[PDB]
Amino acid sequence: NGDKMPLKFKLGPLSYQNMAFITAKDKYKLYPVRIPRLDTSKEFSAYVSGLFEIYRDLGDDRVFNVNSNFAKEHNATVNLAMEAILNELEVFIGRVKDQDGRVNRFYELEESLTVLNCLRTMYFILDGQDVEENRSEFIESLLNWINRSDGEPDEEYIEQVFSVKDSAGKKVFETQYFWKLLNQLVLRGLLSQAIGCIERSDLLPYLSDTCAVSFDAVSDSIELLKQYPKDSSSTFREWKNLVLKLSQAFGSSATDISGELRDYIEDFLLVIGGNQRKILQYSRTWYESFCGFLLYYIPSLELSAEYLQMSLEANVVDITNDWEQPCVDIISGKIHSILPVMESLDSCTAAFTAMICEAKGLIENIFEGEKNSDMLEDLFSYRNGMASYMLNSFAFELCSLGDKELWPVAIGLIALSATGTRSAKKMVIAELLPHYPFVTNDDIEWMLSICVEWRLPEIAKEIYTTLGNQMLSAHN
Amino acid sequence: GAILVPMTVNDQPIEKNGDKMPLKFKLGPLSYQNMAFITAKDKYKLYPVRIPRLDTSKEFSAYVSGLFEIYRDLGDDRVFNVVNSNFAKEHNATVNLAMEAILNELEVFIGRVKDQDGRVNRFYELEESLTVLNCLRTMYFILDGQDVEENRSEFIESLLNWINRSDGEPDEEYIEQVFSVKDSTAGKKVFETQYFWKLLNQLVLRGLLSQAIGCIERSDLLPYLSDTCAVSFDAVSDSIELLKQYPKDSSSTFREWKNLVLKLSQAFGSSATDISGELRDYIEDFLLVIGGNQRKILQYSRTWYESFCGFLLYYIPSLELSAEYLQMSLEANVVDITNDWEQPCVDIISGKIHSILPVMESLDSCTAAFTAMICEAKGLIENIFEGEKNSMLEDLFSYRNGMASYMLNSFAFELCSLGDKELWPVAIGLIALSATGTRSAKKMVIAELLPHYPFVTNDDIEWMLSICVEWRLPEIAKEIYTTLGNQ
Amino acid sequence: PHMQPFDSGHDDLVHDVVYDFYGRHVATCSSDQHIKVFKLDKDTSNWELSDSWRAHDSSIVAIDWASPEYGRIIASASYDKTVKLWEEDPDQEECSGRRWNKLCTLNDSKGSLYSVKFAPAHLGLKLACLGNDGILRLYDALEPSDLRSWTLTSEMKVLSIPPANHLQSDFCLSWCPSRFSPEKLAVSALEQAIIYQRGKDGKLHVAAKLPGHKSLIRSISWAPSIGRWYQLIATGCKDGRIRIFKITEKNLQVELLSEHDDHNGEVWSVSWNLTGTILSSAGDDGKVRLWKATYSNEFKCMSVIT
Repeated sequence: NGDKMPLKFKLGPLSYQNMAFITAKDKYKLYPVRIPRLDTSKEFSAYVSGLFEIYRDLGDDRVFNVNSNFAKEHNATVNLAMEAILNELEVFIGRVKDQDGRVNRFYELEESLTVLNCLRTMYFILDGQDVEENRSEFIESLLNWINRSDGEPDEEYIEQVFSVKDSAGKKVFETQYFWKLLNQLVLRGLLSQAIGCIERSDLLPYLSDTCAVSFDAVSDSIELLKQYPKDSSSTFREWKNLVLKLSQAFGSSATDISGELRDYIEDFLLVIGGNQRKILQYSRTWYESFCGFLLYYIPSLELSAEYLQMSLEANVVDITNDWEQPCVDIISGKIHSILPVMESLDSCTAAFTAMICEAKGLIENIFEGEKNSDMLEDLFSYRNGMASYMLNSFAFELCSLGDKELWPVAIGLIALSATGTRSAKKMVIAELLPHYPFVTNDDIEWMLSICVEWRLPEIAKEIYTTLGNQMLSAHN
Repeated sequence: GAILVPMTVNDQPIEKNGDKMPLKFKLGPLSYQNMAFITAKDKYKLYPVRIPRLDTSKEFSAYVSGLFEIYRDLGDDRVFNVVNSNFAKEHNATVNLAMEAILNELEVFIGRVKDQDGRVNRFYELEESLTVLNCLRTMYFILDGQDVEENRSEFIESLLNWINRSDGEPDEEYIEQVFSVKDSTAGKKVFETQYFWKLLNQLVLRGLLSQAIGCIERSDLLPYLSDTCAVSFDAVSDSIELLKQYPKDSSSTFREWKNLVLKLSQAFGSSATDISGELRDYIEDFLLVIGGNQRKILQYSRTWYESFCGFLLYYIPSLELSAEYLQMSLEANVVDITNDWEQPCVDIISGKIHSILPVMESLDSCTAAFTAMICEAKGLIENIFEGEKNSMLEDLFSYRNGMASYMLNSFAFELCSLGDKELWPVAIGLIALSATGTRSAKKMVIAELLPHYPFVTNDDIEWMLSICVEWRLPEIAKEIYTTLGNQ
Repeated sequence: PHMQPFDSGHDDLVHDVVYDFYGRHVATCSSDQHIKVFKLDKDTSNWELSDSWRAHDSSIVAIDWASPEYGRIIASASYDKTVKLWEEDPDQEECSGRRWNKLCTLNDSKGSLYSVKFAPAHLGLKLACLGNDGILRLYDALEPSDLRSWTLTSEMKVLSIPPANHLQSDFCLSWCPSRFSPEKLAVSALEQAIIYQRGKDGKLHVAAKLPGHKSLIRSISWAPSIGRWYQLIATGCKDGRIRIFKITEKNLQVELLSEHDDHNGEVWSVSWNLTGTILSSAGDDGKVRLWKATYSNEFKCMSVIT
């Protein structure tokens, strides 16, 4: 294998068709190579088109102005576009699972979505306000984000402990395993399932018989779970009340149960009441803690800073997956640093994500580099935004994809770029357009209409010169 | 994570794993006077204990008074409104100045502390606290969201200052360390040691150009070079010339400066090699670093902040790239957990300011309090919390209001147990000016604190009363009085 | 995702493979003195030989396509001291060996030729070549109608005295693609690498050099500067390093942006994107690396094919 040979590689005009070869004796094969992790699927271009529509439709609102309703109405539409983006991506992920299965691309797209769910939950619902401003929407997004990030508790683990595997004479729920999985369910808002795992073993059994006192706790506790408030921050204020009353009553009362079963029920009640110490104890990952704190302790984003800190002291960020850290960054205020990671999962999603974050005004162009200026074409630099940068890159990337359907997206993206001289753009289009993969008459007319719209005379003149030889002699 | 203080180092009561003894402790009305004791046979000593890391010094109360003055003087500007066109510009004007005032008061304090005891654990912490503050000013209290071109002079000055006060190196105790003139290798010239260069680049990366030049005029400027290779003598010489005029006021002059530098590195790049194979490169690298080669600026950087600093000085002086600069810098050298200031600075630079407060609160409660305050004034942190369906819940001292309001109010309460009547006005003023909380909520808090004021003079008493008047707590005045007769 | 490799049909080693403007065609040249052209069938996404033919008396080393706005034209450089130009005659069966007619021959070179590159279309049919004689030559098809009317536009001595020993020599060319930038081209000759620019006097002058190479420069290519104001040219040296130079004209400034030895051995091929967005490098390690630029303008390896 280790023969030092002269390998040569040439990138082709088409992303999906490059070439490798070797200048050595008895090595006369040509190896067509396509760029690693490239999306050629129809599902993808649909996604791209879908996202471009939202971008185009955002109109003046894709920009953020650093009449009292313009503020409120602006967020209204931006927050909706965010939902649109999320939707388009779910659909995409869907069509990908059906077509190719749970491949490497599927995993990355979900990760990309998880980071987006988290982003929406934190900045595209409350608009800087607190959970009381809209308890329903918030908790919904939160509970959704959490239960789509990872699979656990996977039902393949539910049966794992209900294995009915009796090996020091287990009482089916006197096991520490049972409870952790009950609290876990609660911490994740998965109350329905939580209730089920209880009505599974000793609701009426060991309890309705052994200790009639604790039977009442474990029962009307399940009752409170059944009505955890998700719309009125008032109803919650009163909910946490009955819960704290319950934990106190039971706290000092008739102990007609095992020494362990005694506590295993207090803890269950403590967690539901919001005991910080406990919510951390039965949390497997930082995000279970973070989620719990908001659900059972105090539902205020003014404490997220603290919640996140405590959560991470309990369970560190798991570097296995690429989404956890970006979420930690989102929650902790530094949004800008999720872009590099998302750009790795999918260039497209990252591009538009950065875009809508600029629309919301969560990231802006801090740049200012001249008092002496007037050629410095920079449509593609750090001079303008971090968003402008990412959108423009995506445009260029689309040009080598060779899909004539997306070329309009590419050019449109460049044309609508909220930054850069009309002349700077003119030049960029002047160089890209000639590469448009036209075939139809309608295709050619499109090229021309763009030469008109931008006044690229000497370019419509070459398109036609290629045409004088591929249009005056081709469509024969 | 906690401070394990030595109650009374000389004579400790608990020693044997034996009879786990019943230790009892009672916090006193005075921070500096608490008490520990034991309910056991032949343990009849009382141990007066003062709260770990408490500042009783006069230097400290001066500091506190100084900071309270700036806070009070900030007037309406200590608040941030989320005269029309200028209120914005004029607001930053004053806030940015107050930031300078705060920094000043802390330098003075650190000064009076070095003279008093010298270099006590307290001195180290206060410097750390200042380093984090220098960094904070350099990034948010100069350019007001703009880029370095907006004010190249001030910025680079603050940056260069922040960097050269964070750590001591290169300490002159290390300068001589390599200029030992040790020739333990056949002809070890005065620089042919990578050691010499690293310390030259280091100086450059830190803007320490004066020193940088000196280390050159130390060994082979004219020596090995003016003789051996006349070509490279000209590079190393007029390079030192450019260093002498590194622009610090015009972002124009810099644009042209980096020009001559890049011209120089290109000319030399492909030219007469009449020097050693190594000395050849050691000079290119020196020229690459000055030109801003990213690859190189990282190579000769010992700590992330040397890289970060270099990038801004020699590559592109734009804060729009700090995000990238910081990332590359940290890939090269991780954050050093030895000292408490590095991470907070990384946080500042990277946008999450709020998370420096917990750490600064550990170095010094006071500084942290006012730091949080001015950050709110700038509008760098705000109260995200909110109310209910327009409906008690008047717990001033909570997470309900700001993170700043919280820290200021805590500091106020902490001052009350200090027993220094000089600071009591600060304590009450801090509470009274708290930009959040009902006039009635405050009334109650003052109603409970005031009775503890350590009055002695007539003027002291008149002050207490004037506050009972100002807040309408006449019943409380009639109470401190009931202590006079029966005192 | 690797695709089904295929045989070129060459007996002796293959030197260069080049894409047409649209990326749907490829031209191959080897030592067996043949030039093969492959077509990418629309229907069955396979590469299939369009035509092969003997074109030189010696080993063919370089090749290149002209802009489509001048027709279907390929140019070849061989060790037989010549450069030949061909034009496809659509009225011939593919694989007939007679689908490409020689339009001309350039014999001015007195030493073998290592490279030939057409110039950017916005300058007309123009081209350059460099060989052992160490003399770069530019040719112009003055009258775009007579694709035989190839005049010699310029001659420059890259090496003052061409060493001429143990043919342990290398030369490369690459024009600046830029449409809105003054005519200029890069040239590598052994350890040196220099840039030429058209003057107001219509003559080429040396405008700069890309310093730092400590061995033979195996490859160099100017990147498409779409969007940017500056220029970027990369070089794959024998000392095992990829180098990327930022060239600004305020006349020309020269910055070195990145250096990469990830290959640990000689970098044989260095290539660019159509947008100059991705840069490729291949070498001894038998690996191809793709590089993207950071936001700071540094370059990062976004993938490694093997």
